[PDB]
Formats: sequence, structure tokens, C-alpha cells
Amino acid sequence: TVTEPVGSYARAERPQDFEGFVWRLDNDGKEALPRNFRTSADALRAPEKKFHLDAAYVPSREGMDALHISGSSAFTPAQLKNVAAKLREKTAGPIYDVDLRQESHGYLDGIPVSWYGERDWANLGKSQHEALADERHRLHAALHKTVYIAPLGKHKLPEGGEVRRVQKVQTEQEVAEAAGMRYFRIAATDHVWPTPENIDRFLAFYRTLPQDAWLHFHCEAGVGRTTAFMVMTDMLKNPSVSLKDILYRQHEIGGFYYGEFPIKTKDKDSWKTKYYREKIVMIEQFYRYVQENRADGYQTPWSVWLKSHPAKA
Amino acid sequence: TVTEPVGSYARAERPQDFEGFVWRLDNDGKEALPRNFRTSADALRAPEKKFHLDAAYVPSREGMDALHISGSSAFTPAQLKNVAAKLREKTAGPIYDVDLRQESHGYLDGIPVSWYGERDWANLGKSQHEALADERHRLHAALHKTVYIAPLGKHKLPEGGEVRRVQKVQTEQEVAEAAGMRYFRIAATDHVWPTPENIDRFLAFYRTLPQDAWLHFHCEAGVGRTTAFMVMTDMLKNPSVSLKDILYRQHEIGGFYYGEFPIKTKDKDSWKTKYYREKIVMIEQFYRYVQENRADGYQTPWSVWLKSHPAKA
Ligand SMILES: [Cl-]
Repeated sequence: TVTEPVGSYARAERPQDFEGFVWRLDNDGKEALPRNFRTSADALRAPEKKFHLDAAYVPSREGMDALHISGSSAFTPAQLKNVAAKLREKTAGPIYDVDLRQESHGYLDGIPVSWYGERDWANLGKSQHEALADERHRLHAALHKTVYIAPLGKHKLPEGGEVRRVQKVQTEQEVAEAAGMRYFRIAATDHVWPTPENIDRFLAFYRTLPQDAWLHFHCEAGVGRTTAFMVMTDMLKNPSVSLKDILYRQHEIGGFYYGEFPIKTKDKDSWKTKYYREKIVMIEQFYRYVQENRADGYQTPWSVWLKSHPAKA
Repeated sequence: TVTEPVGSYARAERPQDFEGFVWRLDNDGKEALPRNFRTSADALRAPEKKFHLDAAYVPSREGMDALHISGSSAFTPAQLKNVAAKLREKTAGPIYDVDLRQESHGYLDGIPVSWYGERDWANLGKSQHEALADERHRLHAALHKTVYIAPLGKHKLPEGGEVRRVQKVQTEQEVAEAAGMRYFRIAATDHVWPTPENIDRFLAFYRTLPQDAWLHFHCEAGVGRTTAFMVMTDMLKNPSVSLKDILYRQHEIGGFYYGEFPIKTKDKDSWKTKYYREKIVMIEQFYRYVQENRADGYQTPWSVWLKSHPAKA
């Protein structure tokens, strides 16, 4: 009898040790677009050296032109409108803002902020229902109140910033709709493999999407969580494509590389090591899920299948 | 018809524009004693160049040996115990911790903190009662919660610091009593001349003091408010000493110089200029009060007398 199976390591951490303490600035709004903006129509580029991949390898692009997905970091409302305009030039279908952030976030006087706790785990352990309620209450409590908004600097602690008496509060859902995008929230915890709950929710959403739906995924930095769901989407929609091809191409259009690589962390980041290893294993397990459940149309939910086919470290 | 008389300029400022936003670290606890520690028995040092005083002038020390006052910046509990032990060597009377801070403050896990708003004006406009109620409520609410405690750095904004889940909360009164000192609170606003009610309260307290009472005054930095009350006490207890001598000597033992001098602030601090000028004029006016009302035993208080004898720019 194991306490936490592979893929749920984060359940072992104590939420009370990472509670929120400051309104973190999610984007300074200086660039026209959010960071790490990329689409499945982009050309592939050389791999990042840290992943020790074969730069000579040419990944298949099979299914990429019809994939219709994109990813990015968090954004200001003006940056999201620029994203929506860009994406509109590529499709006539609905464009979804797929918010993968479990952390409570929103917009204060138009400024994208989030309630940051150590490791960005201020909502760790909360059901999506509880995380969204925390977010609604906090945002609403900010209205007409003085707040401190700051970017993280030295050692993931506030550095500089600004103080203001808030005159307007908006949720990301409102900002997405204002940019002409549909909204869908998946409360995934920063830095770790999405939970069975996160993924079951994504799969049910994916099933009823119109054929021409375009999914724009984003988290805070636009790397970990964003690439995980872009990869899952690529596997679901292009099941005949090899694992290697999916991983290389999602990485080479500008995302994270989710295959085995020499994991190296600074000493103060050594806690990330097992989460990176867990993600590598789970990516493989999700691919296996896709290959073994597509013939009957995924009658068996990911959470259920995963409990009867546990992943191995 | 004047809206705010000289000595009450601060009443024109809007409290809602300086609300508290962070638990400021009041002292890092690295030294054995708080900063700017000084007593009336100390030797006079050369004057600070910024006041453009006469370095060859030797102020009379008449009455300094019997004055029995001291001053300093904020402190950790251990630092206050060191102060008390040091002061006990000089007297056998009660030793008072005279807390001049209007800003809400206290101790979290033994760490001296204050609820800081711009210009340290988070309690601006509150009566002493409201200021102390906010204080008790914010301290208590921190118990068993996660707080961010940081020192201010560039631009008076948080820089680094720490995050912790509080296990212990104490008011300064408790900390003073644990150090064996009596406690007296005067809620004076940082950076400005103490109000007529702050001073009436102090003079009423002063009259009740036994002859051998020792007063340890302090604020946040241990300069502005601390020296103002030290000067007032010196004038009250040594009414025959000239104004020039009181001002030079309180300065030369390590305090602020409260006489006329060429004021020069950095551009970001230009708002301080009129408050400095105001203090120079009020200092003289308080000296006149003492000189005109000591002979009859202060039958009329400072606030009433000031109203009849308004100071002028
Ligand atoms: Cl949930």
C-alpha cells in the first residue's frame, strides 16, 4: 500500500507551508506580446543545448497544420488582445483562452497579478472549486483597498514594485471575453505534473470542442504547464505521430522538452528534481493512455485508467 | 480664517493615500543595542555638518546629570533588555519605555515589525484610541498566519525579507514589561511636529512622574520624534538653560538639531521641507510656553495656550 502514486508526488507536500503572501506582478506590460508566445504553425528551431538532443533530427510535422494550438506566459489585457488578433488571422473557429493556473490571479487596475506563496503554491491542495473561490474573494477584497504589487527578484522575494489604491478589479475570464476569446480554466499547480482531476477535466473539454477550435494555453511563465497540455493535445489529435516526434516538435516551436534529459538544478532548486523526473515518466504514461484508449473513443477516464495502470518511477 | 494653523500642517494630508501595505522589519537584531542609543549623561560630540552649527560653541551642561532621559530607534526584545539593564545602572527609580510611534507595531515571533504605509503614515488621522485598536487587531490577526516581513530598501519599498507562519504575537507593552520597564504610549505621527494632543498627553504624564523616573524615548529611527520629546523634557526640567544650549546639547549627544538650519532634502524627499520648517517654529513656541507657564505650575495646557498664541511661519 503506497501513500502517493507516481504522478501525485505533490500531494505529499503541506499546503500550509506555502501560503500566499504578496500580489506578484505577472507581466510588466512592456512588450506587445506575452513571453514564449508560439503556435503549432511555427517553424521548428534548433533544440536548447540543455536538453542534449539531436539537432540533426528532423521531426515529422504530420498533423501540425491542423493542430491549431498556441502557448504563452501570462499577459496584460492589451497583450491578450494582440494575441487574439494574431490567432484570428489563422482560424475562423472559436479561440479559447485555456488558463492553466491553479494560483489565484486576476487584474487590478488592468495589471495582471497573482497571489504568490513560496514555489507559487498558494492554492496547493485545493479543489478547483476552492481555488476559484479563494480567487474571487481575494480579488473582490482588493477593490478600493491599498495593495502592494511587486515583481520577484532576489531569491523569489518581492523587490521594488508599487503601491496603489485599486479602482478596478477583473477576473481573467472577463479579460479573455473582452479580447474575443472563450475561457476555460484548469487549476494546475505550478512546477508539477497536472493532477488526474486536471487532466480528466481537460479531456472532457477536449471531446466537445468544435473541429475548428483553436486552443491558446498559458500559465505564468508559459513553459511547464503550458507545454504539458500542448503535448497532450498534440498526442490526442495526432495519435499516429511517434512520442519522439511529439516531444521534439513541441520543444522546437519554443516549449519545454518533456523527454529524458540530464536534469541539473541549482542547490536552492534541488526540490524540483523529482518533479521533473515525475513529469518525464507521466508524459510517457499519458502517451500510453492515448494509444490504448483511442480505439473505443476513451470510454475510460484518464484518472480511472491511471489507477489500474500506475506509472513507475 | 485659517484651515490648519502652524503646528498642524499634517492634518491637511489625506490618510487614504498612505495606507499600510507591508510588515516592515523595524530592526534586524544584529547589534546588542538599538540604533542612535544615547543618554543625557553622555559627552557632547562635534555637531553634524548638515546643520551648519558652530563647532567651537560649548553648550552649558547645567542639569544634564539629573535629567535622566535617553533615546533610541526601535529594538528587538533582547535589545530592549540590554537597554533596561544599562539604564538600571544609572538609577533606582522606575524606567519608562516611552513609545512615541503612531504607526501600528509589535512583535511577531520576537521580530519587531510595523504596519508600514507610504511615509510611514498608515495611522495618519486616527485618534490614539483608533491607532491602538488597529494595532491590537492587526497583531492578533497575524497569529498562526503567514506573513511577509521585509526591510525597506530602494525607494522605500520592500526588498528581500522573509516569510513565516507566526507562532507568537506580542505588543510593545508586553515586551517592555518583560524587560522590567514601565510603558507609556504617545501616538505621534512619523516625520512631523507632535500634535497638541500628543503634547498635552505627554505633559500630563510628565507631572505624575516621581523625581527619580528615567525616561527612555524612542520612535522608529530614533531621530525626529525621539529628539522632539527629549528636547521638551529638557526644557521642562531645566527651564533656566537657554534655548540655544538645549538644542545644541540634545543634538550633540546624538539627537536631531531642532534649531534653524539650511534645509536641503533630496528631490524625492521635498515633501519633508515644510515639515522641517514647521518643527523649527514649533520648537520655539513650546519653549515660550514653558517660559510663560512654568511659574504658575502650568494651570493652562499647551493646546489651549497654543490656540491663544498661534505660531507663525
Ligand atoms: Cl477539483
